Amino acid sequence: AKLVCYFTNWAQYRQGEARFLPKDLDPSLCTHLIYAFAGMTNHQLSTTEWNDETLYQEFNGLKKMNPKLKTLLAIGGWNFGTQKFTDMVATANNRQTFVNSAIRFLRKYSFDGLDLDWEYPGSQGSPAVDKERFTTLVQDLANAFQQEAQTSGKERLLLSAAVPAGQTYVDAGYEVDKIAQNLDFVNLMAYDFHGSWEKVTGHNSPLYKRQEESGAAASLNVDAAVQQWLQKGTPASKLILGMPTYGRSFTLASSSDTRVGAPATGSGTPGPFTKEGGMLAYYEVCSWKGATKQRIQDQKVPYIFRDNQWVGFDDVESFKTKVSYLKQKGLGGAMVWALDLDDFAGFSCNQGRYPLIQTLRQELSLQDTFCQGKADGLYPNPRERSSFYSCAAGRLFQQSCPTGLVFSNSCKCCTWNLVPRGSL
Repeated sequence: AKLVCYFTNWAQYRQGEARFLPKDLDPSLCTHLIYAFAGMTNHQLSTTEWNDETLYQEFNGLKKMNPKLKTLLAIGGWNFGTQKFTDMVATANNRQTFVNSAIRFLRKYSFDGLDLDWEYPGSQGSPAVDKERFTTLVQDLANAFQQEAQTSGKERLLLSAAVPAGQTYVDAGYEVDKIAQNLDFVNLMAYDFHGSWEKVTGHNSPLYKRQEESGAAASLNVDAAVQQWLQKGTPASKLILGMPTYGRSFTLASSSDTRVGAPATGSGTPGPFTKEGGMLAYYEVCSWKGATKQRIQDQKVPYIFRDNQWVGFDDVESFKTKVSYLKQKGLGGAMVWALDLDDFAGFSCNQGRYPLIQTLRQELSLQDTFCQGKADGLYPNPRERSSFYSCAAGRLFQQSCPTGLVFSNSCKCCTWNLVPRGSL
């Protein structure tokens, strides 16, 4: 299982106890750490913060304490917008300039791969052609990453992508089946489903639909987003379920109507640290005094309200529920946005350091010719213990075992690993 955690390079600017600094990084907490963000200049990869180069060394320096730990560098995000992606992907030459710069940059700074965070191909200013050109970008990077690994001798650079949960964005920019074959893993942004852009209270990251929802709204939830990415061609083993360590906040029309779906007049009051109306870090919500917390029964996530302020957020219970679901669906693990929004310093929630992300950590720990002319049956994955190959009429399929089970040829099944006999 993977635990993919995002680092943000502007969290160093928050005040007081919310300030996230190099010491706050825990190299043992996640399996993959991703640096948000890099930007782009003249179609080449570039820093976005005056001290990025210093931060890169601290960041990848984490691998000396944990050398299982892999690191990636993310490009794009909210602030980046789209136009630079659009200009880079348009011509095969511009794409080339980027891909080469990318490889140079990542080796130069000790990153193990690249995470694409374009928001989004085919949306906002991005033209319809950017959908297929994004496929081409992903292909090119996968190509050039593969050849660098032969030539250089070292391990191939990883390639991942952070992908939207909304069908409108997915349809407009993502050829799912294609890109999924090239991406090492797929970071599903299963949050921002509801927020203060809408006129009524809604949860940021609900697990299931509410009984009363219909139309498009019925798919604005984690389960529908997961099935969407599965049905459209993503292997479960590559689908990483994003979790948010922030909630989204509303100002209610009336303090007497606090239901999910209650009229809201706009964003909730900015948090003392994040200072962005409409959202709150977990550390800003977890210890609200004199508030009333409730759980949404159908959606398995909590909300909290106090006077005219209402916030939907994720807690320890909901992260556990989401990991159960995740494993029940055979997903490749969990992704989290973001490290600096969890109570990383244990100063607020009285739950220790990283209570949300630790919850994920704990709960996560509980060819094309090969199958011919084989008979129908199961075969092991020579490169992997918890995966296997099924042959069906000459055709190969790759499946994974349930979490905490291994493939044994003796039962042609996934089962328990062999038991020790009073060993060291």
